[PDB]
Amino acid sequence: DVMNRLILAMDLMNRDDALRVTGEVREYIDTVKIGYPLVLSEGMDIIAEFRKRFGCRIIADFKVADIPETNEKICRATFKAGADAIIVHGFPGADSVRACLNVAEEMGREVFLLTEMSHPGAEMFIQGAADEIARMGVDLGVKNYVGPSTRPERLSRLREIIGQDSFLISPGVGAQGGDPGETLRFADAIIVGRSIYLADNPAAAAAGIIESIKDL
Amino acid sequence: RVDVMDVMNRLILAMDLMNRDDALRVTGEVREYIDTVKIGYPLVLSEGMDIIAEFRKRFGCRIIADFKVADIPETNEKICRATFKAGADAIIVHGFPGADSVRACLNVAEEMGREVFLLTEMSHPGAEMFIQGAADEIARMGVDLGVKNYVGPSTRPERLSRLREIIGQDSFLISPGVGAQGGDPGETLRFADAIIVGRSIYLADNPAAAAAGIIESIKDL
Ligand SMILES: O=C1CCN([C@@H]2O[C@H](COP(=O)(O)O)[C@@H](O)[C@H]2O)C(=O)N1
Ligand SMILES: O=C1CCN([C@@H]2O[C@H](COP(=O)(O)O)[C@@H](O)[C@H]2O)C(=O)N1
Repeated sequence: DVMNRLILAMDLMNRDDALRVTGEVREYIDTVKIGYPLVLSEGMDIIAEFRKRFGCRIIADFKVADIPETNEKICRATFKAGADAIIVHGFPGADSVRACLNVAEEMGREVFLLTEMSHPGAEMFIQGAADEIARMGVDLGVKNYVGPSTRPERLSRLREIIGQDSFLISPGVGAQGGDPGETLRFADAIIVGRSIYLADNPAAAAAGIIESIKDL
Repeated sequence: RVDVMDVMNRLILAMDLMNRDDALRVTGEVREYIDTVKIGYPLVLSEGMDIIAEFRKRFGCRIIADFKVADIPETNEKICRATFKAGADAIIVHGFPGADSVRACLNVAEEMGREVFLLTEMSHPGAEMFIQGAADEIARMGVDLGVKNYVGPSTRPERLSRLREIIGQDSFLISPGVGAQGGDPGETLRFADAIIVGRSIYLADNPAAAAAGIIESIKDL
């Protein structure tokens, strides 16, 4: 359940800068996506400090993409550190995804499957496998997916493959060129980074996104 | 080649033990046999990125951060910069996300005077689903991008042979999957400049013995 269907992609690599901008929009968002830029620079503990400070949900955007054995250790360390869910790459195959799924089940946490990416290079290899990956996710029982806001038509095919009962979130809104509303037509929530945290006033920017989405 | 950074004994230790003391102890025990250590997320996420500078100072070993960077260009650059800032000598990047994603890593590597290793084909079974079908092209893309260091699968020597003929004799190839995953040090080293070995060594009763034994079976070839 994402407040305002808006998730913040906190990719500032500065703890102060990060905590500060995440406080300037906490009233608008209650779900934060934390990735390696911040975790590698400030440590895995930044996750508990984010929870303690903002009492927000944490999605670790780690794009796990290793062999099953290692994917298990990465997920375990990520959940131990307190992440509510972790985003996993599907291109490595079914056994690699099933590894994070097992650890998510064992620790009562969630796995989000990244099927298609939002950037241009994504066309070379990812795009053509996107559907088979989303399908693999269905066979595996994955209920949470991540799809490209930059390609509304693709984001739409993804939603018809995963079904209406699946939770779908989508990055690539704003900076990369995606439109909130058009994205929210198929996705449950949008992920927005630079458009908020690189803004003179993140509080406003965020608000502005919600104001053009209340009409939804 | 010779215009590349070699690895002592063609053996790279994959240190994936998840706690500082055991990692430091096991690595110290085999330090005599290797001079390149591959540190991944299992260790870094449990003990912090400072662990990279500590291994580097303590052992005088070169560090390869096996982070498999696989994000968009903008984020890949921040990940590589943080990794190099942490002191790593190289970083392993996935190729499946495309050329623009690899170039972002390469820009920061050459900017900071570090290396990038491109992961073309993976070594687990699931790697046959979508990565194997794109591997030759990912390798071709890396050669075109200027990539000189690659990572290929020990578990599939015929596939590793194809990689080597795609990247040529001057490129540097390292390969995982030897031991716990079933790969043999011999066949692999016919194509790869060096093997990456984790569990066969760090979970052995006696790590030093395990490492010396491998280096021996390699010695004759
Ligand atoms: O397909 C993907 C992979 C995940 N992401 C992640 O979503 C976030 C987007 O931030 P921006 O809104 O500034 O583009 C960023 O953390 C990025 O790494 C993608 O943008 N696209
Ligand atoms: O294709 C790949 C990706 C990198 N790796 C990495 O190589 C290391 C192998 O350790 P083992 O030797 O115990 O299998 C481990 O850290 C693993 O994550 C692969 O094994 N295969």
